[PDB]
Amino acid sequence: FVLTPGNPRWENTHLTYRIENYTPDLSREDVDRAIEKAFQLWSNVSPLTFTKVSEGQADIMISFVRGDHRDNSPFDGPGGNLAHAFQPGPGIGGDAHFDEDERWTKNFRDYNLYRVAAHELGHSLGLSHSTDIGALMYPNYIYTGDVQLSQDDIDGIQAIYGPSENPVQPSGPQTPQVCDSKLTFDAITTLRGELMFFKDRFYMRTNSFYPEVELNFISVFWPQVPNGLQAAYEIADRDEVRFFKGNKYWAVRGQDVLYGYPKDIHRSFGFPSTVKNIDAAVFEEDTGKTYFFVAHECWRYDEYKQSMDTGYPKMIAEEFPGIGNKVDAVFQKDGFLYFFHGTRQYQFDFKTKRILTLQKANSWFNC
Amino acid sequence: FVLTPGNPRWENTHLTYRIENYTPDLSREDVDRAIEKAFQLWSNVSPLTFTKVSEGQADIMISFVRGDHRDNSPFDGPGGNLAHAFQPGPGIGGDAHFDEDERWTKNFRDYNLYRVAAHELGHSLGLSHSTDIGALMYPNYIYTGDVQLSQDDIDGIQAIYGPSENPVQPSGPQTPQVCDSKLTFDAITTLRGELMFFKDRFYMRTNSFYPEVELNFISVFWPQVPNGLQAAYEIADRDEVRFFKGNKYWAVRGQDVLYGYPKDIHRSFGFPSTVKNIDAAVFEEDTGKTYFFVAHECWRYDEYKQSMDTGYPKMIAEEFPGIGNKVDAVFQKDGFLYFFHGTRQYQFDFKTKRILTLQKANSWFNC
Ligand SMILES: CNC(=O)[C@H](Cc1ccc(OC)cc1)NC(=O)[C@@H](CC(=O)NO)CC(C)C
Ligand SMILES: CNC(=O)[C@H](Cc1ccc(OC)cc1)NC(=O)[C@@H](CC(=O)NO)CC(C)C
Ligand SMILES: [Ca+2]
Ligand SMILES: [Ca+2]
Ligand SMILES: [Ca+2]
Ligand SMILES: [Ca+2]
Ligand SMILES: [Ca+2]
Ligand SMILES: [Ca+2]
Ligand SMILES: [Ca+2]
Ligand SMILES: [Ca+2]
Ligand SMILES: [Zn+2]
Ligand SMILES: [Zn+2]
Ligand SMILES: [Zn+2]
Ligand SMILES: [Zn+2]
Repeated sequence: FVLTPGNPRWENTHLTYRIENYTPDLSREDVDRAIEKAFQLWSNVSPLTFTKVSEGQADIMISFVRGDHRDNSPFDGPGGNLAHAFQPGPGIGGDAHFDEDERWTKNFRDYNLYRVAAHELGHSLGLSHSTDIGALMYPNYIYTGDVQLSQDDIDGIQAIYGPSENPVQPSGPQTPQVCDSKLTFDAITTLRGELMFFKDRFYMRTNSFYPEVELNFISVFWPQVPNGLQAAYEIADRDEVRFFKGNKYWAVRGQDVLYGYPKDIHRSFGFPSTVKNIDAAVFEEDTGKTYFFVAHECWRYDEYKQSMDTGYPKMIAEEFPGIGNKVDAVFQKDGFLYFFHGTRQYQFDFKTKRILTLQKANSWFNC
Repeated sequence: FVLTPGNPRWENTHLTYRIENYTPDLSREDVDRAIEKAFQLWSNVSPLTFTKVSEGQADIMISFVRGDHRDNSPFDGPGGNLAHAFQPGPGIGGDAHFDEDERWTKNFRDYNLYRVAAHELGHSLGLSHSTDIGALMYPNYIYTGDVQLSQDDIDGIQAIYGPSENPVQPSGPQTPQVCDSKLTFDAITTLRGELMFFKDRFYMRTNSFYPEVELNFISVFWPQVPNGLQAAYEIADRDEVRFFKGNKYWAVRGQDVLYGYPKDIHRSFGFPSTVKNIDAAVFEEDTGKTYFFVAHECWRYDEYKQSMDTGYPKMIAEEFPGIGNKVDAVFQKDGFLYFFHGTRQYQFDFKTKRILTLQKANSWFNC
């Protein structure tokens, strides 16, 4: 997070605000909620309260404009520059203007008003752009399926107005820290010569030649793929990748999900009803079998046929010796299998059934 | 169109080019075609030829970069700034760099490489930003479902290199000219207190308080709605709008198309097989009937039931006296019906069945 230079903050924490004019793109009530919801998220985590008015001045005047509207910052027409706001102060301070040449929407479609309103307000309250890719106060429009504050937006505003507003103190999603040594993973698949590490809403891409990891949203990379992946594996020859969440899985062939693919793990793979979700999975390309890890059970699956090999709910402890009782994520690189659990990973030699080395979870991260 | 100051143009019309490096987002061949297709569209309409190479320099070096890459224009990470290029000249002249922090896609999804490559190249060849909303050389990313050159991009490049490359001289879509007095319409529906005029890929919005018309893409406004609409009408009480193309129609309730709606005019409305498409349509809210215009036949349709009123393929000439043999577009405002045909429109009094005044098609356009 970054606080605006000179530290402009509203001297009282309760403010008025007023929607001077409405966009013909949305009904009045729809424009009425994009705004209060935008205001709402800054309240939930600090002591700011807000009263909407319909006459006279208010601290935060909100207008839909376009082109030159006389404030030494004219808009640019359709796209590009969407909106802007002014830091705490009298007159124009706190004011937010949105570009009417934009199609203001109520869904994922280009230029969700709610998404833009939450950005501009953090300004109106004293905040500047965050370098955090997941923060709503990042500088560019990236819509992700909802509009929620990450931990960064929260620390920025509480750094000006202190905490509160849900005295069961609020927590917001923290964007993954690549070199933070307490970092653990949800899933990991090797993917066409690179490694795709998954965590919450984020993917950490690396390996093939990267001067550092690339952090960004799962949803900016792929269409259907959920957040909170549980396992993700790859089948190279079928130029294919699979993702798992709860009892469902999506298969993807380069850039998009295969025909009618969010499907069932129980129907497609043959799992007991007790199997409410999986923990990791790896296509062992030598033997042509995928291993699914469920708590402390390793299932082997004849990929080429769907033949769950003879019974197979086995003890990981007897199958893959020395790694433990559970797995976080696993992949196969250079022939080895990299088994993850917490912050430690084990280099396993599948052929001699013995751990060769123990390394950190972050070793591939150029840290 | 706008030509770059100092008029930088490549002194020979055949150029080499080379893709120094490829994006892991797309296979090599997919990155190979976004580029040649991008180059291709500038060829089709001028005398420029291009040879792709794989070693040594070339006039147009193309690289995927990110951040500071040392040219006094560093990228900004994910979103915002997507790419940039340099005018005709030695060394860096003609060179195009694309931001790798962008998810490079092969479809409508955010940041289609083909769409961006066509923009940057017009630069490499000597062009600057057009104020034409429909031009690929407009300054902001607006993807519309394809990547085609409008008439503006064409006139700009032929203004530097003269015509040719399909000696059946190419033509490209001209963006509607609001006040050009030779302008005619495809369809027109009044829409919640404003008027939506349709033409090709574009909508011209006006009326309720507008200090001029708003020109932009049909596809930036609505999801499913085709280009080349034939008729569009509204049913206010059902807060609903309908669009027509060939033998199909979409119904829309505020911002998106109703459930499973691209449907059949013959199935839904009861039209003879001879009815391959319609010309205009208007919900006459007084009588509760919609009139469909087909060549020189007016059909009346009991909207509240789907009862095509008794036979009804009638003579427009006897139904709506004095307007003619065909209609371009029609709507109902202030009780009157505004009948369009070419560049002239007729104010009709539905109750006295007589034209009150004749005006231009552009009269509502603040021209
Ligand atoms: C898809 N478009 C974008 O992502 C543009 C990129 C851009 C930024 C600035 C600009 O001219 C200064 C031109 C283009 N970003 C914006 O509109 C941001 C403007 C801003 O920071 N408001 O406080 C608002 C977003 C973050 C909600
Ligand atoms: C969704 N994003 C956008 O529309 C941004 C908006 C923007 C522009 C400039 C900028 O910093 C200068 C920051 C943001 N446009 C761009 O990337 C254009 C850059 C350009 O003109 N290349 O020749 C390329 C498009 C037209 C294909
Ligand atoms: Ca103010
Ligand atoms: Ca804009
Ligand atoms: Ca608008
Ligand atoms: Ca897991
Ligand atoms: Ca060059
Ligand atoms: Ca960028
Ligand atoms: Ca990329
Ligand atoms: Ca028509
Ligand atoms: Zn402004
Ligand atoms: Zn901003
Ligand atoms: Zn550059
Ligand atoms: Zn440009």
